[PDB]
Amino acid sequence: VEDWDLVQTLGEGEVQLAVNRVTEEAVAVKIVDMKRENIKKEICINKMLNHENVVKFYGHRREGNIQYLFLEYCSGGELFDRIEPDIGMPEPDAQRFFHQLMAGVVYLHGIGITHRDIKPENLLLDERDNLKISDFGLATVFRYNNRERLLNKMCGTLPYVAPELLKRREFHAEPVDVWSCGIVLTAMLAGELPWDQPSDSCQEYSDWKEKKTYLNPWKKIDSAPLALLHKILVENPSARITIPDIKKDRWYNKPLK
Ligand SMILES: NC1=N/C(=C2/CCNC(=O)c3[nH]ccc32)C(=O)N1
Ligand SMILES: O=S([O-])[O-]
Repeated sequence: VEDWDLVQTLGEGEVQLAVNRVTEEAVAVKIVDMKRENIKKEICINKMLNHENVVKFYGHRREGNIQYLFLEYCSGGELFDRIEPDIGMPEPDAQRFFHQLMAGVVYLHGIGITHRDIKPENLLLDERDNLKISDFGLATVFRYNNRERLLNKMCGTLPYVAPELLKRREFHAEPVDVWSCGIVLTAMLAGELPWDQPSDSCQEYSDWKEKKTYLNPWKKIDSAPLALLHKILVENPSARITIPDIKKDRWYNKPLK
């Protein structure tokens, strides 16, 4: 509909797999029922985007109350399903996924877009296992005519969200996306999330700020990637490593099997 057949639910709004009746071409179709401004910004952001680690936008048609965004099908599914609970994945796989995730985030930030909800559910895999960032539903412009604006809206997903965003009335966009990339890396390497939220109220978060790496997420990780996580998961956003410096990090540049 209309041209394409909607053939299977990919991830409920709902994303359908759409197979072109004629050519056999597959794409994903995202269906959003405007009766059931976020969708306007999402299409608007997607039309700016062009990069091999961001999910391709093909166009949209608005057929009534129903928006249909045609988007690159990623047949590998979600990063999330390559993370084995309590285990993670092999370190070389985590590293390559991390490199590609950084290439995508560098790109977004260079065009002044912040994703604001990076997590394994939103990180999709294509046919050759290349990661693509998806879902610009919560994305927003943080730089325009070369002037940065601070963010005020609290959004994202608690386990991934940086602590300043719970504590500051306004904060810089880029360090929040960096932090969430660090939590994704932890999840890859340990197969578990370090805390429910980065709060005062949260025992495991206090444990980390006190450097108790003999405790569980951290003791599964290993000293080179763990040293990088020490630089990303810094509570103060001004002392947190930036992406140019992530690129200089020793594990980041370690050749892996
Ligand atoms: N979170 C999110 N996932 C999206 C898609 C659309 C992009 N391509 C897909 O293959 C897909 N599979 C499962 C979900 C999706 C999407 O657009 N946002
Ligand atoms: O424990 S933190 O300061 O990396």
